[PDB]
Amino acid sequence: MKTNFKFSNLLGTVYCRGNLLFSPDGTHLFSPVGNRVTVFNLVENKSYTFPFAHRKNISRIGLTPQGNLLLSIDEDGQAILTNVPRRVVLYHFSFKSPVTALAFSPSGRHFVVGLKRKIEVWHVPSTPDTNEDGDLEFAPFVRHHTHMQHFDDVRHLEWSSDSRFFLSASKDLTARIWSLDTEEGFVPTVLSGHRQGVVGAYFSKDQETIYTVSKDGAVFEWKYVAKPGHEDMQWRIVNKHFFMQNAATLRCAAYHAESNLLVAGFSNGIFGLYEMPDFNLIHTLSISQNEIDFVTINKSGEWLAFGASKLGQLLVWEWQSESYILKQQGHFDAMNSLVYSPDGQRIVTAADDGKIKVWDVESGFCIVTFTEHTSGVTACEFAKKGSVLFTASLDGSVRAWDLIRYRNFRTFTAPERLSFTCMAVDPSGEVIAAGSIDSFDIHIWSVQTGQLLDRLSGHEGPVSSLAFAPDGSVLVSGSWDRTARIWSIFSRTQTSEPLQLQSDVLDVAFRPDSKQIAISTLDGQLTFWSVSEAQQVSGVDGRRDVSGGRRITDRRTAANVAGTKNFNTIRYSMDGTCLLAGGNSKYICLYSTTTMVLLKKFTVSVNLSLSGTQEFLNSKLMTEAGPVGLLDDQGEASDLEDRIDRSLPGSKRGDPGARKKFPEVRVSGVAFSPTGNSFCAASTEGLLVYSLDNTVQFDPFDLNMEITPASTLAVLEKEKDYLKALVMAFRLNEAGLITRVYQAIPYTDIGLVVEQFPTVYVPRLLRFVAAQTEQSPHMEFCLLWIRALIDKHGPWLAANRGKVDVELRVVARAVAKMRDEIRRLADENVYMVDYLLNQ
Amino acid sequence: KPKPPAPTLTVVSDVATVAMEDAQPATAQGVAGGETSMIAPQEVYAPSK
Amino acid sequence: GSAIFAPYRTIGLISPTGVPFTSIPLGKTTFQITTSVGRALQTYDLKRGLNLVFVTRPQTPSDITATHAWKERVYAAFGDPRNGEPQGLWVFQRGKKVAELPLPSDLDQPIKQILIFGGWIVACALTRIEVWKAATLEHYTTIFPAASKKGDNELTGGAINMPTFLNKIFVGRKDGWVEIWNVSTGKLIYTLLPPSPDCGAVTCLQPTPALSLLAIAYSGGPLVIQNVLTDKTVLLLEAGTDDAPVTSISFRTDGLGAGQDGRKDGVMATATSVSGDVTFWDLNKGGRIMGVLRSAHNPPSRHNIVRGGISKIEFLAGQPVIVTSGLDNSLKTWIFDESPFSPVPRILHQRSGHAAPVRCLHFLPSDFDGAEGGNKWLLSGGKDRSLWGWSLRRDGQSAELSQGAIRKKARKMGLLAGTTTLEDLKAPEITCIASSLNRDGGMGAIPGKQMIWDKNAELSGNTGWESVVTAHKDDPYARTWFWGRRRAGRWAFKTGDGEPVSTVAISSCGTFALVGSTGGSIDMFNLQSGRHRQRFPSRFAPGTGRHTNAVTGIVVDPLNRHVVSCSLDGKVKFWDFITGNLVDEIDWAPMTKIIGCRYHPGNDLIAFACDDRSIRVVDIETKNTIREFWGCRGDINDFCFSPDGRWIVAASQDSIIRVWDLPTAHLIDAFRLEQPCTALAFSHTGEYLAGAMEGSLGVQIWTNRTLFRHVPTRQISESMMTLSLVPRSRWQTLLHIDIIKARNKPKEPPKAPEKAPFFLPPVGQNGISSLIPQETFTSKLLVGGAKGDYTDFIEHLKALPPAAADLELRSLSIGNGDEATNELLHFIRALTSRLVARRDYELTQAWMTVFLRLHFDLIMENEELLQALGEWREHQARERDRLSELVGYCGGVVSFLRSPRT
Amino acid sequence: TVQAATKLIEQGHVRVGVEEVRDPAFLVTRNMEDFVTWTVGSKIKQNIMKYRDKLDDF
Amino acid sequence: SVQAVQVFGKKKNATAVARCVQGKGLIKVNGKPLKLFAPEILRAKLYEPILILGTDKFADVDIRIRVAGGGHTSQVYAVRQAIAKSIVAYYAKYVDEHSKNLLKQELIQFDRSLLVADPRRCEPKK
RNA sequence: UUGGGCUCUGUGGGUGCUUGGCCGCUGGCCAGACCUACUUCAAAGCCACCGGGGGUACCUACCGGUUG
Repeated sequence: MKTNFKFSNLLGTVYCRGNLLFSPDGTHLFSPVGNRVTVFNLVENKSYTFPFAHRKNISRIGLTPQGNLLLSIDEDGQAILTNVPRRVVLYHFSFKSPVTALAFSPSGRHFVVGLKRKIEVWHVPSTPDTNEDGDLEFAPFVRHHTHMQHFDDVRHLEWSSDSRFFLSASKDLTARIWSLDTEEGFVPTVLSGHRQGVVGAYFSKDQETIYTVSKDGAVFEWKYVAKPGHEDMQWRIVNKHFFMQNAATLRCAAYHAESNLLVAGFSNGIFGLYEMPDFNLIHTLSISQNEIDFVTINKSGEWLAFGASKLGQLLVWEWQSESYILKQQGHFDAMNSLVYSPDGQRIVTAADDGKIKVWDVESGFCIVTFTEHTSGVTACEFAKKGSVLFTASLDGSVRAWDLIRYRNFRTFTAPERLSFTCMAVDPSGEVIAAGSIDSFDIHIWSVQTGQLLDRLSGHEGPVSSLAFAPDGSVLVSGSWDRTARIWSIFSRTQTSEPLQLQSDVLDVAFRPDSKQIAISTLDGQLTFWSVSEAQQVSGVDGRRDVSGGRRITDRRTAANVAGTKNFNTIRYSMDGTCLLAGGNSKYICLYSTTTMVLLKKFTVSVNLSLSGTQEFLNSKLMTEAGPVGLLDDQGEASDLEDRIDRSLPGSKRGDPGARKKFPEVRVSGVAFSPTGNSFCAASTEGLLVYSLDNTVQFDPFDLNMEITPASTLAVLEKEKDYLKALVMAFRLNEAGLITRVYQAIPYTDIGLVVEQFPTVYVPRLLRFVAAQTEQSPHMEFCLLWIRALIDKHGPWLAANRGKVDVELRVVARAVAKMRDEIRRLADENVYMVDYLLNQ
Repeated sequence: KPKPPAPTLTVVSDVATVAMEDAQPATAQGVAGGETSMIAPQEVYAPSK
Repeated sequence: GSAIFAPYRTIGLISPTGVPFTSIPLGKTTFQITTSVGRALQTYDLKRGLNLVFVTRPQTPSDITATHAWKERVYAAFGDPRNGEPQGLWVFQRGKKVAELPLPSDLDQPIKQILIFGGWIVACALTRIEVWKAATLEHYTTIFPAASKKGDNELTGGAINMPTFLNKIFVGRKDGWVEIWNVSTGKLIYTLLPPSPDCGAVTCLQPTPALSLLAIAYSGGPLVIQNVLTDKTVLLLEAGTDDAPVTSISFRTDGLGAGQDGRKDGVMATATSVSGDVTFWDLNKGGRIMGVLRSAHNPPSRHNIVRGGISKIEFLAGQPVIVTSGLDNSLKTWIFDESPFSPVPRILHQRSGHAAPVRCLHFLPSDFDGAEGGNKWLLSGGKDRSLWGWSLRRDGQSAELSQGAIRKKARKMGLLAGTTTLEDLKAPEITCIASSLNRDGGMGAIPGKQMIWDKNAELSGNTGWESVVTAHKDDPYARTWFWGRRRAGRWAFKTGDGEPVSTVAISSCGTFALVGSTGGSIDMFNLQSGRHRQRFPSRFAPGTGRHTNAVTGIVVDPLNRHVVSCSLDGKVKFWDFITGNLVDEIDWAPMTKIIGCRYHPGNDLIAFACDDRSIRVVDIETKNTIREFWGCRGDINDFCFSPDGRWIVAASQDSIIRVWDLPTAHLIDAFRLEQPCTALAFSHTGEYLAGAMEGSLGVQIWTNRTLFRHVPTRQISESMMTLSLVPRSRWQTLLHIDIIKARNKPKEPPKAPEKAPFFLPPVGQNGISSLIPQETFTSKLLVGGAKGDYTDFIEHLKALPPAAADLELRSLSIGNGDEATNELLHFIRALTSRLVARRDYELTQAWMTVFLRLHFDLIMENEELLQALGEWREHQARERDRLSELVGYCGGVVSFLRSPRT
Repeated sequence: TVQAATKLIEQGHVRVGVEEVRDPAFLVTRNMEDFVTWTVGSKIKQNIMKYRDKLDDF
Repeated sequence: SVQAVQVFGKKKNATAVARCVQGKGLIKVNGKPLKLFAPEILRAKLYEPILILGTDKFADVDIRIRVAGGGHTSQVYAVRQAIAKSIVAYYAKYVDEHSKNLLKQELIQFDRSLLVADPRRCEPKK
């Protein structure tokens, strides 16, 4: 197919070590993940992700209160700024320090930033968006003032409301007031008196009093009055009080000045909020067992945003309604596996932490959590209905959920207690195939009754990965006994055919045309077989085609290094012509199934917290104490809860201590999508959802020389030869033009043009009508289209049935959306109104 | 080896699938989504001796 | 100017002018070496390597003649007023202008040098010195030296300052004289003459570390150093020839380094500009010579294309480093050691660029989406025969590519002092390059060192082999290049014919590299092994597709299915690769003559530049021409597609760039350049465009203002039931708004105190939310119902948020029982109106269901609404019948198609 | 000797299951002692096959 | 230095060690040549890898082969196997790996046994 | 191609997107300068990781008392 997959959106991880933001419009939420920033539009449920990707993880996110501009800064101080409404990246710029503090003035003319001690204020750059005849400058920032009046970490800064003074809350129990420009009746001044360093300091609305809130939970209100001896006045404290949190510190502090109310989150994972100037406790509640890393507030002041670092645990809390706005939970140990749904709407993930969760593709959310398993959860799968889901997890239970009533309407377990590493289901929705790692036998249970059916056996080792051929004729096993094994079950003999390989198996796949199997073994090569005539027909040795390495404490050269040279998981294209294949590496590879050559190679992550994202480390990282990314930096922590190391000596797998500084990047799963056009990869960067990029690329199908957009419009308008115009439009293959003509033609000539249309073009046509039926609101018209289409070309469509497989599936989901979208309401309304009409 | 299966009971309600989900400003589910009761007609009633 | 690209940077250049560079010490540690690009100034730290510290914005409209560095600021005098160009003097600091200066109006002299001291700044133009008060930046006065001869009056040499004198500057004449000027009252106070007046013109002068002791350098050959208050000669040196005048000197200020034991002091360095060799004297006994750094820069030559000649030399103060720059785009730094005494220093930094204009340019393809993007490595093949991996990111990670120890092989030959030159010892000037980086494994590709250009596989096949092929000028070998090791590689193929290589392209898989001869042979090598896979043709009719003319413009279809060959004369032949045979030829022989091809992957697109000044684009999948562009008035110099396929860009010999929107087949952009562009290129992100001009060395780089801001230009030049745009989400939560509130309640309740603080402070916009937009929706509906057009109230109902919408709908009523008063009935009439208008069926049914759910009892209690209800019911019956019939029909037959065989 | 064993598994010739292992405290439970074996491209494994004379170059 | 590839092939009880190094081009068995070692009909089964591969491949290397164990036809299938896995391994280790993968495609697509001693053990119908 | 080669050993850039050196920083300094003044009022609480079983006279922590 058309294989040019630019990077569409991040997904499924939801908050990283970072700082939350609101659009000043008050609706959209900016939040950092890894090294990209996703936006959640809240009003319409939507999310996306920008096209940049820093190297190290995000550390600061500041906005231009106009709304259009964004500056995000990484650890070690690399910085990127983007224009938001046109999502492009503008500039790259290097602070010489690892940034900690950041705020833009509400006037939107300068910003202040707090590096490890130094304080800075730079201008804002004149954007090509903002000047009419404008250009990218070279040096886009100009540096206004620096300040070295200060003795420790500078941990928060905040502008005034008149954009003339700003407050600097330090880490050395001090705060300082600073002039934007040289005022007359003024001295830049200090404020001292706390007991453990201040986290926040802000102006009042009427900028006379200022608050500070200091780390042991002590809030001080200061006024600029005379000394107690009465020209002479002095910044002193009018009064003070303390949050009565018994047994922690607060880490996070914020406060709306317009509505005079303050919020503070503490290390025990409770937060509270207060009507400030009178100091009454509005209320308080515990969100999360770990702690709060960052709190920030609505521009209007209705909403509160909490980011909890150590988990996903974003939550946005409406306070005056005492209600959640959302409570999301990105995963917190890695993701063993995933699938799409035969809906195509949404994807389901299964982590090794214990929760499984259903993400929606649009709107970036885990719609549902289930936490019925007590252990790490490996593989996940779907029966062809797409309403039953099967998980298999280390606790020894295959749980079988229903997803339209949300309950585990079975569980399964082997007699002697086993631990399923791998599984799948028959596509019947009637039989479950599981494979352990303790006992090599491969069990099969009946769905419809649950009691065990058959322990298949034959295997000289544990059985490594399993799948049913999508028709349901064949179960396929691969085991580490060098061997792959065709189990034909539902035949009356339940026969077995061996297949000798070269080494251990790792992952299996089928073709939707159920004749072909693709098995990915341990040397790394793929071997491609035809099922019936069990003969190998193709093979690809892709070791150098996947090696990317050089982790921390990986003392082989990145080339030589063992164990990053095999595909942990392959998967087939929905059109049935291209493998996708990713695993313990840096790269995802994309292979041609027949020509056997490499289509494409993607890198999974540009990040540098992770280890294996660059195939050469560097000298000036290496110190005479080994690599610098091995120092147990735990001692320099301020919190005891951060000084402890409740680790375990030597557990690769699930160990709660979570030492988890500098981990690997394993492409633990990949999956295409049942509408084609897009796939995804489960990585420890979260989950990445790639799609094709059509609209950003002009692609002529089989063009001529006389077919311009204007030519199409002319023959559309003057000549009105609608069939000819349409076939030219598709031939040109551009979205806006095809949209235009499709909207233009009359809904009476529709039968004429479709009856005279060419069937080579007809599938691409079907797809386009699907996209229109979904997202454009001209529903009835699009339905007349799809009616005439199938009514004209039934037997050709039924004749092929497979060459259009994605087009079929997308039109079916489209009319399903319409179906469940409207006709339920229509019938329900007419029934109700008929009843009340009939009294 | 994990453990022998100890039997565990867990109660479900009469309220809907939206009550099962987590917290977010919209339900993803459709409009016929929401009026299903998370339990079955069997659960609310079956005739019996 | 351009309607698309803005000149973003003249990248690839460090010192192309004869301009004296400038260096201000800082700290106790750091130095700023600052030279002029030729349009803007640039500054370079010394301790942090030589990494580019500053560039200057905005550029000046002229060439920059003069620059100097003071406290932090840089003074830049630009402009040659004798020929048209306006001039001036600016002050930058951190690369942005902080000041301009008032100039004398009557200043028709280009301005040679600037000099800053006391509190005054000094401008030496051509014959006339202007001065400013630097404290207020004001023009103070203007000085004029006088002479009997229009020769003799010319201010050459220069004007410096005595270290400890008071407000005196020292000027030299075209005549051999030096004139001391008290600049305070603007008064010539002394004049000095040289011994043996056969010495003609003072060339350069500089104050020594000694007291009151100056070095004047005559064109006539003697240097001399003098007590500038006793006017007695202190040392005299026959130090230049009449052919080779000393033109810049610098003294070492260290304390040690003379007397053949390194311990004593008094070392000085002298430089010409007719050679590139610098010379070191030891002053001590009578001023003996001590050595020659032979050919620090490239030796200058008038017959040769290779630029040379040395601009200025500074011994930086206190330290034995000594910075040199020349003409040939090179800034090097040298240092003496100690414990071996060194007559001549060794090099301890260097930064270079080309010595000629950039002949070919080529962006490197994507490091897949990783750290590069596509836009980090711009590869430049340069007419001084080199090849440069340019960074665009960090302009100190740009590195020349080594051909092996070329400098050593020279210096063990004799090419340095005075049988060829260094650029002759390199590999010949580069015709066209082509690359891939599927398999260039970075540095440790083939461990151990591997031979160069010579004409084992477990280890390569683990890491990575050669990756950038290059065809040179007239050598029938085609070279390879490692890119991971920045170095030349080990394969250098012939042609098979023996004729000179014309072009070369490379696989997608990076394995194959096909060379294209001017005889017509088209050969294929497997790069990793240095071997010879397929000849074209091997051995329509097989064994015969042989190109008569030169073969220029091959490219691989990215599946390794077809190769596509472009003859010079005539035809394009698609070959079946794996066979090695002609599959399909297409012929434009009797009218055209194709010069080159550019290929777009992902869209199966080829573009051909052909000699009738035309560009023919053919979609290779369908083998028939799709476009032919007609814009050129000069011979096409270069041309390349933008990776969207939306533009194809070209610059002919007519010094004009044109850009066609490809799918619209139109002329979008066109502009004129000061020099015709000789090599364009396009980065793989659509962001940057690269170009190289003719005569200036170093490239221009443009950005894409179309990508950044919407540019509405398209100027071809010459010189039925719909729904509404509501978030379906928004009405979905409106439909279900009870239970979503129930679930968005937390399971645990918040811990309110006992004394709940009553009257929570006001929030949102005026006590209500921020999402309800601002201008009695009762008044809205009632006025629509007094009228007929409900549309204002209706679009307002669209304009509600869900909770406000639900609240508004629950707050409806009958009221007074009069017909015009009931929100309920008029709402029903509104919904009927929307239905017959056939506009918002979705929102209609939505509001219908919810309203019925929350008003059922009252509307059962009344009937005066129920008649309009029945009317609505009829319309609903018709519409739902038609629509549900359609949708159920369709979905069912689609199910039957997906699963027929039951 | 278990010293030299530490040296081997630090260079990384020693696989478990299907992964390589660097952490020299990977506590081998009794179900995994039967599996922990040599890695794919190992000069060690090829040395063994050299001594016992089956040295498959494929 | 002097290139060496040493390969195995196997069948029920034959064992076929074969060494493949640079040479003139001869092909030998125990110390006798190829067209002679056989039950004189099966020499096509011996020839098959050279005839799939084209001899212009084979004119680089020299192939000693030893054999023992088992009956004639066992030995014969062993020798064809060691021939093939030989020449593909030498292409793997001393010329371009792309020519390896193309050669492996030609071989495997003809038959599987020519690279893999896919043996016969016992598993009937249970 | 009018010496060749191995091996070792230094220096310099690179191996991550280019905004200066320093200081008491809205300024100055890079040759530095002035060097000790000024003061109304100590403090809010909690927690704060040593391997298991075991003894406990003395020390300690706590808890409850007793005289002075």
